[PDB]
Amino acid sequence: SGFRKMAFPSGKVEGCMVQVTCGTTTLNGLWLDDVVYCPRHVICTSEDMLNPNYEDLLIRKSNHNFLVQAGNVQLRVIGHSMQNCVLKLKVDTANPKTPKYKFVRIQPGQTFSVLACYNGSPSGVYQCAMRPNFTIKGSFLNGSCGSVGFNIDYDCVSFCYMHHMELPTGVHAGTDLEGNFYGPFVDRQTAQAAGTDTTITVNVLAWLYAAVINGDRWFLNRFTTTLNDFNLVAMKYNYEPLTQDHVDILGPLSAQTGIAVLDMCASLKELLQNGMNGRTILGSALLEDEFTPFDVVRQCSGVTF
Amino acid sequence: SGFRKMAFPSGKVEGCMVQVTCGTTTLNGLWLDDVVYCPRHVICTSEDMLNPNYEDLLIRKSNHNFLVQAGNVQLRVIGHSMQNCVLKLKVDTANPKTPKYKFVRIQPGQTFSVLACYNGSPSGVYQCAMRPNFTIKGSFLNGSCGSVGFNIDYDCVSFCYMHHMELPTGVHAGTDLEGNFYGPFVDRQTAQAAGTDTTITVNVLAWLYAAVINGDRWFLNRFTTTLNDFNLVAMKYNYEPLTQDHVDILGPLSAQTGIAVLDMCASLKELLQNGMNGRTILGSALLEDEFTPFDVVRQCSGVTF
Ligand SMILES: O=C1C[C@@H](C(=O)N(c2ccc(-c3c[nH]c(=O)[nH]c3=O)cc2)c2cccc(Cl)c2)c2ccccc21
Ligand SMILES: O=C1C[C@@H](C(=O)N(c2ccc(-c3c[nH]c(=O)[nH]c3=O)cc2)c2cccc(Cl)c2)c2ccccc21
Ligand code: NA
Ligand code: NA
Ligand code: NA
Ligand code: NA
Repeated sequence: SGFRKMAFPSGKVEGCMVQVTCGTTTLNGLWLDDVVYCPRHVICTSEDMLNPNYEDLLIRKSNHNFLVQAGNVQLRVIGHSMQNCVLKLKVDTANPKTPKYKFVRIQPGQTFSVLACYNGSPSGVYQCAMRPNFTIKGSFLNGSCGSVGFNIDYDCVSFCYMHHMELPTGVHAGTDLEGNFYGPFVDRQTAQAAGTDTTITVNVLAWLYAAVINGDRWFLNRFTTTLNDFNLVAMKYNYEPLTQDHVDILGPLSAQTGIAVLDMCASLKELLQNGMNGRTILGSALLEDEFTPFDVVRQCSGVTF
Repeated sequence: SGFRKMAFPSGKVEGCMVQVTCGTTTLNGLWLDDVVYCPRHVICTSEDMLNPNYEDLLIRKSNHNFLVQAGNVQLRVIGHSMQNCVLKLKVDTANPKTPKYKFVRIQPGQTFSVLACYNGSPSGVYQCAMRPNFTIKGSFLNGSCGSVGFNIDYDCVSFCYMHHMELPTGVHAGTDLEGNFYGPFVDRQTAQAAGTDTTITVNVLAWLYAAVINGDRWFLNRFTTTLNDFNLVAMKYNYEPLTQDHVDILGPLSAQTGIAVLDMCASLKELLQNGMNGRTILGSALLEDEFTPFDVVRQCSGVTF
């Protein structure tokens, strides 16, 4: 029993983290096989960040300008190329600690673990969701750039996120491992609008199911609803509209608890309309949306890597 | 910016986890140097758990009854001894992945990371506090026994917790690495009272400081208080009494924010008495007490391992 925001074990990623420097500040990179991946703004001075011409800035750099260090082991850079907002630095040594891995572009509302690093060294790990508006609410300081987000399935690390930037609003923006931003963002020091965000309905429901499994049952009521009715309420409270695809994804949890999805929706409806009246659920006084249906089953059934 | 419940990177501990079996069920052990540490109830059948005579049960076991496996690598057990509620299994091979490490008995109100494991394999990592009543609110299923709690400072893993038991109330109890329970608990399947618990005042204050650093400032008021006045309120709301030692520990955060400790106490007083009026702090609608003053500085200054 119990329910926590659990991250994946970070070891396999820890063995891939390096430091990359290219004339000024140091950031993190990710060493897989014989390639180091890092944010392209490693080549920028503080002044460059205002309006970088990355192509021009990169042209001034050579292989030998990239200093890459894995712990105290210097790596030798033998090629470099820019791909969207990332640099790929070819090194002469394959990382011996490379895990089985894939690059994945995740969907909004999905979750992942972040290994926050500074100077190529791991500081901490936490679980994040990709917000509907393609920001993440992380914990990042200057120099965390290049830290990655990931999931692990069986032996395989699916990298989905590289950290680039804190927006002026204090939320975080980054790319997939091919250097494509999530969301409308660009890598420069400008004010940039994030979408209006919404609450991830399917995740809140998953977390209500987790609560029931864990014995928190006070919010279960005698009402039901329809997808249409529920979605009126979802609209009013800035929740994502629920679809049959979401209902299908919730099937396992519905089966485990014996509580029909639309019955749980009616519980959620009542919580949205009446609040929690100073009660808690799973140690929270708000409706939590950073756990997927997969996350709940993973944790409530003890799957390992 | 941002503030998350951040765990330590788990890699150094992942390399120490093994599976231990001794006639029935498998649990986890911790392999350091040439010793494997695990819960002593690895020697118990389900029936034994009701009222185990551990000394008698252990006498029936020999070195060769302990099957220890590190991934797919069998270890050979060449001695065993019981120490309080743990077994120490001497193996013929020193773990090559042993980190610099210490065993520590932590204080109530301190925090640590838990590497939840099953069958000697890591499932996930999260941050926990030791409650004032010496329970932890974890996330554990059957077979998680032997999972450990730890802190990392520079290169050194301080093991402070080994998981033993879920109480009938759904909170968790365990030992230090010398096998001494935290709290009044014993390793048998009985109803056992935990103390009345309290909120960790010094941690709530630390987290209020974290909020200010992160820009959440609405709860700062024009009042101050005294330690004596504040402690009347602390009493009423089942908070730990604040001492000058706690004030001293909060000094750095007070200096960083320019907010005197007793001024922050007066903010806390007002929150306790009036609630949050449907607002949030650092994404929480309650007063959070699982971050130490050290935790806040660690995260807000980006210290690595
Ligand atoms: O989460 C983060 C990351 C970081 C952040 O956001 N950006 C950032 C700020 C400064 C530099 C920098 C460049 N060159 C130097 O020689 N010295 C520097 O210091 C690089 C990136 C940044 C700013 C705008 C655009 C982009 Cl793509 C990155 C940062 C700074 C403060 C707090 C949090 C964070
Ligand atoms: O967090 C936990 C750990 C676990 C839990 O609490 N206890 C536990 C339950 C069963 C066994 C067991 C022994 N021998 C077998 O052959 N098969 C078994 O299955 C061992 C320990 C336990 C119970 C009482 C006292 C002690 Cl010291 C340990 C457990 C079970 C269910 C849910 C959570 C947890
Ligand atoms: Na960039
Ligand atoms: Na997020
Ligand atoms: Na035990
Ligand atoms: Na706890």
